[PDB]
Amino acid sequence: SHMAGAQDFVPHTADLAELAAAAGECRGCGLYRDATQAVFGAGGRSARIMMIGEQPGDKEDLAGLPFVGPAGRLLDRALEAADIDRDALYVTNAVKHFKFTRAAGGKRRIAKTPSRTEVVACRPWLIAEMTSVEPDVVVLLGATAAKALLGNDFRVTQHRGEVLHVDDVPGDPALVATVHPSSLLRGPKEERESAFAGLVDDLRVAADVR
Ligand SMILES: O=c1cc[nH]c(=O)[nH]1
Ligand code: SF4
Repeated sequence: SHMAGAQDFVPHTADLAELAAAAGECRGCGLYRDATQAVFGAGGRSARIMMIGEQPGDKEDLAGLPFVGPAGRLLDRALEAADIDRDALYVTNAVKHFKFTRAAGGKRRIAKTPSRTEVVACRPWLIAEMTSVEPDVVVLLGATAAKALLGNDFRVTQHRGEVLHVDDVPGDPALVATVHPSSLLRGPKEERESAFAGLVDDLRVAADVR
């Protein structure tokens, strides 16, 4: 069967503060139990560009805000190269509770890919955030966020660098699917620098869309 997920837990408000506090009470999937807190979005409803990642990392889970670690610094590098003010954005994630595993002698917490069940469970919060902010443009950072709004069969590589519209997205924002900043953290340097430049292209396009 198709799950209710977080729908039981989303209060009937468009206020981003009330939603974030309510999200700390969510039991829409299993991820609230081990995590410290919900990591809701950052920014205000006046934003015209919304950005969506995959899930919190270790430091996100401690801070309670998205993109505060290494991936967030690289994101800030990309936004600066695209002439975008981070505080003019609404930045969030498809999944709001840190999914992780502990380990014998490892890093304290190691992030684990959310399952599609968890992504669909958490999606009502994303819908609430888009209803709250009414973005004109939505940047989808990486495969998980893209599939969160475009469906489980969406392939980012098939649509890189296109401005899309979908039928189920509230307010009918333009959509730009692109690379996740964490992807620029490892790999061959050449590929990483060209990918960073491509991210910058997708951001400049997004900041230009009307
Ligand atoms: O906030 C964050 C941090 C790491 N990876 C994501 O997708 N979002
Ligand atoms: S992850 Fe999303 S759905 Fe699962 S419990 Fe936390 S908020 Fe609710």
